[PDB]
Amino acid sequence: GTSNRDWWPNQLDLSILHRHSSLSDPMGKDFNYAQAFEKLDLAAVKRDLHALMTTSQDWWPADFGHYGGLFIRMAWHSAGTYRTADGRGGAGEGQQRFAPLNSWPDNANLDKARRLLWPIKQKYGRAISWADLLILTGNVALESMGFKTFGFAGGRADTWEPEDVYWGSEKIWLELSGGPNSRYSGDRQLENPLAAVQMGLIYVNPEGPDGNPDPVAAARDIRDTFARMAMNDEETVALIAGGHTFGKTHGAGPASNVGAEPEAAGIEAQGLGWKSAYRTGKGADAITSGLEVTWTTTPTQWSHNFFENLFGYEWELTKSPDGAHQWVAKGADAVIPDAFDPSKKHRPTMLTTDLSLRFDPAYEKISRRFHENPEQFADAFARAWFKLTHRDMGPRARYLGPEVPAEVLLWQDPIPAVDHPLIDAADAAELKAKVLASGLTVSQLVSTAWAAASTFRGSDKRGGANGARIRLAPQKDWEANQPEQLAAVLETLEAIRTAFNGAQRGGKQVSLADLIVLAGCAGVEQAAKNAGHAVTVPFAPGRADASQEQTDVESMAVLEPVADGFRNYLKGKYRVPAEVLLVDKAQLLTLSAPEMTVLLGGLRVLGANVGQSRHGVFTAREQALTNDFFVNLLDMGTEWKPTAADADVFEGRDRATGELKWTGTRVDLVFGSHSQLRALAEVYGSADAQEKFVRDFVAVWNKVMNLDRFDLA
Amino acid sequence: GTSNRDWWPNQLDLSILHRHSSLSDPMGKDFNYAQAFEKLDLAAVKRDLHALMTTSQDWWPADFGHYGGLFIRMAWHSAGTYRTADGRGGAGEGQQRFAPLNSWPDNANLDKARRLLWPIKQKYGRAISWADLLILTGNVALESMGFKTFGFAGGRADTWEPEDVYWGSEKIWLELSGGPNSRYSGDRQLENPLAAVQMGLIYVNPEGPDGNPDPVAAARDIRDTFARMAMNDEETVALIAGGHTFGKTHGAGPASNVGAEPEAAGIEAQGLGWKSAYRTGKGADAITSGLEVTWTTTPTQWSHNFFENLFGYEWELTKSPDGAHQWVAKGADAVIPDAFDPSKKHRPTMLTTDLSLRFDPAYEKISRRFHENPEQFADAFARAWFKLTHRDMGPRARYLGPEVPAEVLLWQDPIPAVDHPLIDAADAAELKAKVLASGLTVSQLVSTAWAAASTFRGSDKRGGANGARIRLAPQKDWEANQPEQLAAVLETLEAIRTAFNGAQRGGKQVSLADLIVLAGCAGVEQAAKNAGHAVTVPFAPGRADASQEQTDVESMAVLEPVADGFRNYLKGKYRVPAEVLLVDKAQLLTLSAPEMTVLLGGLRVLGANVGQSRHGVFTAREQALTNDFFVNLLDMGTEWKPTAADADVFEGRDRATGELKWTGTRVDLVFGSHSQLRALAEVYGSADAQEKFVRDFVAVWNKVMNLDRFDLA
Ligand code: HEM
Ligand code: HEM
Ligand SMILES: [Cl-]
Ligand SMILES: [Cl-]
Ligand code: NA
Ligand code: NA
Repeated sequence: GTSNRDWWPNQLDLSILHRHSSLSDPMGKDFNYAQAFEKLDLAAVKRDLHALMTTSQDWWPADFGHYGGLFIRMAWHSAGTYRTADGRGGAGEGQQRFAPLNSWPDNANLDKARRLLWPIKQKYGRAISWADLLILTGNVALESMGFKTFGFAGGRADTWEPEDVYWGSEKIWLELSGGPNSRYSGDRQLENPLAAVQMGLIYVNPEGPDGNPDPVAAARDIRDTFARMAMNDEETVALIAGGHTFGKTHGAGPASNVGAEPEAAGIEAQGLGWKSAYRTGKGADAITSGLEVTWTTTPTQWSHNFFENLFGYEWELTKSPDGAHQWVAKGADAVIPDAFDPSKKHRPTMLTTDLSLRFDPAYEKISRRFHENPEQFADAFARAWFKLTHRDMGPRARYLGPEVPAEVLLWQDPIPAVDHPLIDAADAAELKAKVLASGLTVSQLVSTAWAAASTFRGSDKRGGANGARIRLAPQKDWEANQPEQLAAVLETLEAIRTAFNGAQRGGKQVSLADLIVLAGCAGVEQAAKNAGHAVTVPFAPGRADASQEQTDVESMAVLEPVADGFRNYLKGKYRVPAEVLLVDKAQLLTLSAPEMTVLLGGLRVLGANVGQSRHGVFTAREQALTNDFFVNLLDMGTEWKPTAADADVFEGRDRATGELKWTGTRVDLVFGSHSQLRALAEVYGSADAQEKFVRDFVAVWNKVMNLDRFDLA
Repeated sequence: GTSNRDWWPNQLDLSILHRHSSLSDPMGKDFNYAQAFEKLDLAAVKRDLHALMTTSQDWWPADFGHYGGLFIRMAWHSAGTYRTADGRGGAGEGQQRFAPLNSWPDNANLDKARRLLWPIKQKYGRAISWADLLILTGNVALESMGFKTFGFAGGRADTWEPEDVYWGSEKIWLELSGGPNSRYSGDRQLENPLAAVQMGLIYVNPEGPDGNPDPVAAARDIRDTFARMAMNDEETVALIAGGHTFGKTHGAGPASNVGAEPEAAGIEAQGLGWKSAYRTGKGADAITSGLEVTWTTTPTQWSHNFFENLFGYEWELTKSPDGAHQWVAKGADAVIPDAFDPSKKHRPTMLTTDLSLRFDPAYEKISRRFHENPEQFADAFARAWFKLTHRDMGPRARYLGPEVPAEVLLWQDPIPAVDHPLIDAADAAELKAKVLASGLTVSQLVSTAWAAASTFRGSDKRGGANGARIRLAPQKDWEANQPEQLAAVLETLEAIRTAFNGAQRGGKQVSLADLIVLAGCAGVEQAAKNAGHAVTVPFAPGRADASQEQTDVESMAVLEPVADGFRNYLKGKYRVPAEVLLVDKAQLLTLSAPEMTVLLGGLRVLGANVGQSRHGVFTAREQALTNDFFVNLLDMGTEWKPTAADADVFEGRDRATGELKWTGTRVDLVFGSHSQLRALAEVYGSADAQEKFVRDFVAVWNKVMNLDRFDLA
């Protein structure tokens, strides 16, 4: 069946904006997962999980009689797809059960782990999501084996279809670097937004970089990929040594024995894959990665034996039964247990990437400190495991249940509690009137509130106007935010705020976070008024102001908009067309095609463009909220041509006279070009659409203002 | 960006079931187009369209000063994608403005026609859809040029994204037959469901079959493709000769001059394509098909000149300025006007496919009758033009506005008016009790009402339970409908109906159409009771019984379900796997993936399978409405393997014992295989879901029972 994607493989793809519709969701329109989970008996689930760890199923027998290691791995892979660049991946939507992740080679045999959990999923039904369950099971595994976790939060709602994520351009699973779709260039520079060394891997190659077993050079890939998952050196050592305190790898026989991954398997396989022809195909004969390493003398118990071994022996290169490179301690006694035969013991073994922890000079200092002080190791791994498994969950307001840790961590971008009465509707009207009387313009008001709110991304639920981080480093200095104009606006708003708070009785006060958003509302209302329309923009107070000390400047860097088509802004020259970056930003902001369309056409005529550019400002009444963008864009009396100086800027000229009327960018003109976007623009550019345009603009404006307001959920 | 489609190009694609969500739709959830159109001033629209006909724009100057010909073509292409096999295509959704149809070669320069209509669309806004407007414009073109149309109905709501339609497998535009993805096999057999000879054509190649200028062999393609668009010989001759009474073709220079189609054109083209480097690129120099033919001496006026020319001259083969085959009149004078130069005239010309109307023996008899009796030609073309442009609109109850023809036509599958009081809630309870007391089983009741209602298809809105056509030829004889069992159920129902109607006072009576559906409802109620649930199934009366004379048996044949996964039925072996045909049927029935899932799992346990097959009957309490299908399908204690005798049938055996528990087909097992469908199955197979299952089943049941109920819309 030949498709549009085949005929026009470079057209913009809008279907990413309409995933996760009510059509695909089996739960009713009013189903609220938070409410279901809040009544779950979490202790009873955990008791069932605890029992499961030692209840072996014959179709996938438990190593050492304990599934703990398999489930830690499952839970680390669920969380380990996360990329700080865009917030995509991570455990927060249970995407390991869908394509492509369910069939990545690094997820081999995790289908078995998920199937072992079906009886418990089934028992508790909608009260616990798959997404939550994968992580909870990892925690219970750790607890059952003697490790004290840092806590657990529920609240990850299930999704019902694959997310659209750019995982790379390679067309071959696990393809070595330097091919025609190489994710590397320069001196081993991995392209953004990617966070793994090869297609279908979580982070790095366990044999070493493109299979070269050099622990020193493997360390470089480890450090780079972990950093791209937001983990520093201490957290990376803790997590890798922590995880490899448990279980074993599986490489009993040659990998040519292993059949089709789950999405390619026969229907009879009932969602499982990697069926193996090697001996029994499972248990003692299991093949997963092709490596055959067991790290500790007690694989089903927390210990400090990973570092005891790593430092206590000298290591020699050897090959597994699939020919993969790995390491053995030859001077050692056979002290490591066999997973199925009580009369067999084995020498200690390590992966190339484990030895990275000892032979990279920076990691060795951390590993030594953890070796000498296993209490510090345990605390670091607990904190890192929590961060790993929660990093994409959003503000603490989304955390559910009785085990949420009370310690507030800097990586959570914390927001102080509000301990005072909020402004009411009358107070909000008085504040809007003072904002408008200060002389701040519609353009300034709208640009500032847009700049504060539009940092939100739905992928990990970071960003948004809550916190007033726009006044702090680094957001106050981001080029897109127009640092000098921003500073002038914030100074006037802060004087309004000081006066208003100073006049109050009884504890009432307004945060700068709320006032920045409310001021933006007043600019939209004024713009509507300038066009002859009386509207009220909704506004919900309750944001609080975060301090500079509560704001990790380096972690904020990924939220900088380097492309924001809603402000006609491109920080530099990119390989990806500007219109594709626009749909990418729309997806992160959780907007549908119609909402992206209304919003951008309004922002254009309100003066939200960076630098006061005229590109796309197709109106003679700037700062009035009208549908002028669409009416003028779609006017066939105007002819458009790329400029001689810049092919990404277009001149719109009267077709008869040649007079220059407008200029625009690819972001502006795609609304007149793309067949679906133009059909949208036509709705808003029709003679009967002034009221609809205004109402829909206000609704999406309000939606953007509230994206991070999980305190009102 | 490598996608799931790339890695697993044969996995089942469910996104076709979630197209047309509220996310992609710019209108609000409550927007009702029928109500908007009912308030449009249609007379005012028509006046503006009349004015447009002769308001020539310099960017696409009107031939002969009159756009009429261009617009008739536009309207005929809008309607001309329709295939009777599946009901897909046609004018009813305005799909000509989206990919791929906006860029098919046969739609070249229809982008210009649609852009000429933007000022009018804009003026009237949401009150007239693009889909209605394309057809109305056709009609007005005809009227402006002196032809009285048979009428017009509004009510085609606009859609907002491309429909998923199989248009063929060729990867080259216009590919000639016998390639690696050939749509032809055998003795020129066109594959179902296709209705055109080459990818990107409406019906046939105007030069002749695969470009061979043989009018007799072209006739064969014309007859086959037109039949596959529901037109017989009389209607086909009328439409081709009627249409070619107007306008001209465009082939002024070589086609190498013509650039990118709209979906491939640069952004500055603003949604237009086929920009030509030949001379002015437009008007006198236009290139569209590459042929250069003008049929009549008055191309802007209705006349009888097409058949005068066809028969009045002998024809000689020649070549257009692009090298295409076409025909010129032997020894004729230059009598045909030039489209732009009043001092030029041309000899009469014809397409190969025009000459088919004279050289095919069956067409020649019709064409001669129309030549001798122009009033018969005029009436047949008016009727056929109405059929062409309304064939996919569905029942007459959907037709809006003041120009709807009062004559009821066979092709509309008409349903008699209801002229009598309907049964009320008391009467429905009494009828259900009589149904249940007759001894009809749950299986019989549910299977019969399924068979009656599930013929509906949303593509052209044909089919459904209204009319009671299940009791008529050919539906009563369809293998899927189990003719002998069906007859015995209809006999018992008809006795119940006769007794009930016989006892009424006033004119109250129930239709057999209503009673079939009501009886199905009673079976669902009884099934719920068998499972210990108290359930009332909604029922809406008002269906009427159609007669055999109101039921075209040959046109009904396309509605026969040859694959119906909801009854585990496959009439033969097909190229397409059975799970693909299931999702196809789900689409035609307007079901989302969750509705398809719930519905099939219920039907299985209610005994709706054809032939009482056990395949997928995963319950020990058949005829009880439970979620057993899901709970048993997902039981990992059961292992599935294909049978020796049939690889499309599977045995489910206890994994420990080897005992045979179940058998299933690919339709059954795909719910335990495909990662998205299995996620749905898991919701319904959870311990907390029996109530949700029952409720969701009754909702989708009722949906299916009401699919054709446009009288309640
Ligand atoms: C440089 C980073 C890492 C590399 C290259 C890596 C590599 C691997 C490989 C190749 C396996 C064997 C898979 C099999 O054949 O069955 C495995 C097992 C495992 N890994 Fe990792 N690992 C990494 C980090 C982590 C982290 C961060 C955790 C958790 C905190 C983790 C926990 C585990 C566990 C528990 C197992 C054992 C599986 C079982 O017992 O079935 N690893 N690792
Ligand atoms: C065998 C079926 C048919 C064939 C192969 C066919 C072919 C064509 C072609 C090749 C053109 C020239 C396009 C161009 O270069 O601009 C055209 C024009 C047109 N056809 Fe057809 N046609 C068919 C049936 C129809 C029908 C059913 C109608 C309407 C009832 C229709 C009405 C028109 C009209 C009005 C034009 C003229 C457009 C103008 O003046 O710009 N034809 N046809
Ligand atoms: Cl994601
Ligand atoms: Cl369609
Ligand atoms: Na994410
Ligand atoms: Na259709």
